[PDB]
Amino acid sequence: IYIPRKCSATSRLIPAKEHGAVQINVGMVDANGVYNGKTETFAISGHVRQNGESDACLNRLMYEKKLLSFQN
Amino acid sequence: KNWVPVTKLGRLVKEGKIVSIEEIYLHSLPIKEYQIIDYFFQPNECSHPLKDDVVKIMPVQKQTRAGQRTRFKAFVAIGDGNGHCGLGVKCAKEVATAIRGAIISAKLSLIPVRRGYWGNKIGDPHTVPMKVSGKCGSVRIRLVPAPRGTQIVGAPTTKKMLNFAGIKDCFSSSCGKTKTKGNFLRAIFNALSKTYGYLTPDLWKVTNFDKSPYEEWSDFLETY
Amino acid sequence: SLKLQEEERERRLDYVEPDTLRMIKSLG
Amino acid sequence: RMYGKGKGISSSTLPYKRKQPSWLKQKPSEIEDAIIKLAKKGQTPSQIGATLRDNYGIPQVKSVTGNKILRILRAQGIATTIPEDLYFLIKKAVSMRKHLEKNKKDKDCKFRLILTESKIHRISRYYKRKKLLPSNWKYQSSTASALIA
Amino acid sequence: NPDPVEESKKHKLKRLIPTPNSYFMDVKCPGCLQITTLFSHAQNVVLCGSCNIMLCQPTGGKCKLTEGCSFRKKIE
Amino acid sequence: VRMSVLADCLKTINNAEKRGRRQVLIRPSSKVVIKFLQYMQKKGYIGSFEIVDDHRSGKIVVNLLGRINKCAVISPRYDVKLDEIEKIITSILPSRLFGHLILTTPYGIMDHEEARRKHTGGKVLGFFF
Amino acid sequence: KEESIAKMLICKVHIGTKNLENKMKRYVYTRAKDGVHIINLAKTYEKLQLAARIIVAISNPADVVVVSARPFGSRAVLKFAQYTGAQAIAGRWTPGMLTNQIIQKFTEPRLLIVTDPRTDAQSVKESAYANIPVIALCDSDSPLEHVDIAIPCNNKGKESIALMYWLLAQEVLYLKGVIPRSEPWNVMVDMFLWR
Amino acid sequence: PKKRRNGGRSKHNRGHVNPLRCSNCGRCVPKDKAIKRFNIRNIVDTSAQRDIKEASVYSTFQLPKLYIKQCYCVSCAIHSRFVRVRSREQRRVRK
RNA sequence: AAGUUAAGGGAGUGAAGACGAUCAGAUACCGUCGUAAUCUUAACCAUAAACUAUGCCGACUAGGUGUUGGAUGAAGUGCUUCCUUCAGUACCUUAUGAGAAAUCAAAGUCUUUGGGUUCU
RNA sequence: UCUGGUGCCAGCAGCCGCGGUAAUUCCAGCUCCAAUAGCGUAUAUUAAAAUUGUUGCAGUUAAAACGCUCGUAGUUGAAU
Repeated sequence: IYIPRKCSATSRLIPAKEHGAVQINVGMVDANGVYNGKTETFAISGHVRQNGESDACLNRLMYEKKLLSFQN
Repeated sequence: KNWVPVTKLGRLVKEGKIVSIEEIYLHSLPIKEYQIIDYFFQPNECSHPLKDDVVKIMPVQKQTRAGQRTRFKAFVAIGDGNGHCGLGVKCAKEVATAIRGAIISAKLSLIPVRRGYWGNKIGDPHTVPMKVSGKCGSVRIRLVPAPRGTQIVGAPTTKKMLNFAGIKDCFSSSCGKTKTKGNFLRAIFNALSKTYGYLTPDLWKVTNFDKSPYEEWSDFLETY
Repeated sequence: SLKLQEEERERRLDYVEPDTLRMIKSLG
Repeated sequence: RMYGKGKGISSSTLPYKRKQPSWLKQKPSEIEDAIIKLAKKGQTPSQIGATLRDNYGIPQVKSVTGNKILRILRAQGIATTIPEDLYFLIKKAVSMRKHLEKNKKDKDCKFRLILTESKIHRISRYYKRKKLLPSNWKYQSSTASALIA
Repeated sequence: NPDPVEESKKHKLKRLIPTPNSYFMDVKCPGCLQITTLFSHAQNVVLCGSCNIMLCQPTGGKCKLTEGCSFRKKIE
Repeated sequence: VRMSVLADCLKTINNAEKRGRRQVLIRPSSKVVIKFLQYMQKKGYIGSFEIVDDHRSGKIVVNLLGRINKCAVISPRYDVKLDEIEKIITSILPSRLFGHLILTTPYGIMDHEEARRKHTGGKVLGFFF
Repeated sequence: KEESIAKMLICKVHIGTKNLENKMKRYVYTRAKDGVHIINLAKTYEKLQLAARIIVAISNPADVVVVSARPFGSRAVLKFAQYTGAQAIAGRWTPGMLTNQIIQKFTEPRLLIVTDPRTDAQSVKESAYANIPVIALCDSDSPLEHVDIAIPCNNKGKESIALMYWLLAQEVLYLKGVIPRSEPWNVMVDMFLWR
Repeated sequence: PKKRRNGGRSKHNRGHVNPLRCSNCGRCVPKDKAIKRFNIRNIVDTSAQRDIKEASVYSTFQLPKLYIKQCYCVSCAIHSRFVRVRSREQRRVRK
């Protein structure tokens, strides 16, 4: 028994043999502008990137987490 | 045993830096070598064994200019009886070759099965926690939760595969041409796979993403 | 793969469109 | 669409503002007087509202006065005994029947006449289900030519 | 996101909140100094109050209007 | 002809959720669909929805949490006595540990469980799980 | 800063081809009256920083593979890889080295970089067989299937590709401890350009 | 099993199309299904054009052109090799 | 469409038929001719692979290329194109959609089975 | 795929099939299997049959969308 992770975009859980789901790690930046050890994570299920909306989903999530001021 | 490693996941499993197959299940990594399953279910130093079988061997012909070219397609159902099940198919010129290919393919296709309790958290889970439908070809199958004091009411193939998966008890209902044992087994296996992909209300709280094995053993593979 | 391409490697080593101006003036 | 195909969503949508437009300083009494005079001069209420909007600049008479144009037309007692849509359907059926009498080989006109009379019967059934059309009213196809009054 | 949608003018009629595309205006015909109201998407011909002259040509759309005059939207 | 507005609303919500569009527009709002939506909300299957009121039987925009996996109507609205609630739920719901079968009862719209807890089953409306 | 900003205006990255595509509306600024689209380039710069912060998070730089199937992308990807720790695949992509565990090439990554998804689509397909995130240099008409981070650039341009990889390598180096932000660089861009 | 999506013809939003007659066999074939060849050809081959020019005057006489506009049934066109059988996948490609 | 009835028409084609060929035979394919029919009018008949082999109404779900008929806004030159939009009408791709598959933007939103309705 | 007899005959066989000299299927012996003081056979009926389908079928190509439209009974009907 285990708790499968859920796609950060659609909140739909990712099965064992999806093989399309990905983990995205973003490095944080300190004051002078150099990567520090600690990071931040996401998780995108296979269906959304197969459809091709993965980049927009990442943009939205990363704006929510203040990783960038993109929105759209 | 002494299998030379191929993939980085194989390296991790060989040296045992991985803990349980649930980790690779959680991170959805593809299993490319059955030595991983062997290492996770060696007959000794394990709680439960992995028992193989062979459910169907079917001759299959090609009808060349000269003769027939009959090969044999073999289906096997790997199951630990404790939530881990897998189905393997292999076509080969000779029966034992097909058997071995099917065995390794099933071990590669090993999946976790979500067993769901039906009366109480104190009691161990014994049944699919859901009406789960599997489909392959024309045959469709329903697995329905059933009260604990019940066997697997289903076709012989259904019982044989469910007991491998560790489902102690369930209701089965099939439609379509189930005489085609190939996609009968495949539909059963599809339902078992779908058990863990349903988003039951209890899996609603957000859980943090643990470190994937690759980056958290990356420096271990750095010097290799 | 021999030394006959190495020296070749170092030998290899060694207004604007109207929309874009208003574009850049908008951006900063 | 009742017959044939094609959704044809073209229509007119009223504005969100339900009240009289602020710029309009016109008074409902003369609006009703003009509507009465125009109906007396003789026009169906639909085109009455049309010329009211176009030439008098008073959109949505229901906004200017708190009721509908056919409603005030009836309240004055001068509304016609046959509703607009039924009357126009009857007129069209009469015209195409007159044409068919001369050209009985017009199968298409025969088909369209059948459709028009089906519409007439449905509409008249509704109107006499309401009390605003006498119960014995039937629209036999003979006297419809003079039924236009 | 469909609630605060802002640039749905190019959208067809009956948007999130259906609003008609027509409007009303006053026309100051040059040299005539007369006051009258006029409907965009009109269907009839009109005549001025001071001097009897045509103003707009009824067509399938927003009419043709005359060669000149100053026509202003009379929305408050 | 729309016939049942609730059926269209639930079908649209189900399709939007399967697309994972996180926000869905339901055009023909009604008090019945509003009560159904806020019951779904009280059971936590949707976020905060907002009804936009024109003068034309307005619309609804509902926030989706990607958390409902099937919502549907049952037509015709069969009248269900209190006795066969358990007869119909084992046929409709995927399990009796989760899922809700929505009833319209003399005391309002509610699911099967609280219809049991306060007696008086009524007509069936739909379900979601 | 503003000097780096001016550095990328001069090259021709901003111009993107016809075939506007639907998933790049937010990445395109408009179409020129000639009929050729143009990219905001502010989003390009920002998404460039962001992709670099993706890349730097990989502890083992050798687990990043940048691929190219174009003659003038090969030099850029090779030299970008050799500047950073990533390892590149130029020229033809063998269509099995991400799923086949027997062939001698293999070398599966933890991260993939693609110069143009349309031309390198085969690698993009294989990535979805082994959970490779994939970052692609997409232009006005490039498909976005199995693409997670797309920077809006131009893939046809010699100098566009060369400069894009130049800023990518430069920014990951800044993210590393190699160089401070304020120092003016010394490796010059045209060295990335295809002769 | 529906060999072609269009049914072997180009009829849409239409009930009936008037047939023409095959230029080779004369069989009736619907106009949208018939295979039409508008061939623009000279009366004579180049060698005979040279002789016509040299036996002509005005020193600029241009040889007339033939506009023929044949139409063929499926069998006649296939037999005359105006169309090929083609493969299942190549069948979709028209130009 | 064929066919029937009655008037008219009657060029060409042409079920029937008569010849001439081919063939072992050829009452067929081919060629010559040719009656009915084909055409008009007035009546019947009510059937076709009358076929997108896909009943009708409604909602939802995706990009692109066109094209037909309107409407909106702007710009090359009072004139014309582009933009948006409605309604038709096809096509291409895509499906962690469907299907036994061929294939299908509906034949999808179906064992997670119930929008309404008719026929078989 | 034990042993004799028969050899497209006799016969068996619900269905697929077996029988022309090695018959794992007939006729016998031995052995074995199942049920068991019970076990076969025939007919009917129910489940199997989601192959009558309200739950719950199918109708492009497997059987099956009326040639088409109107239309009464019937069935169903926006929001408030």
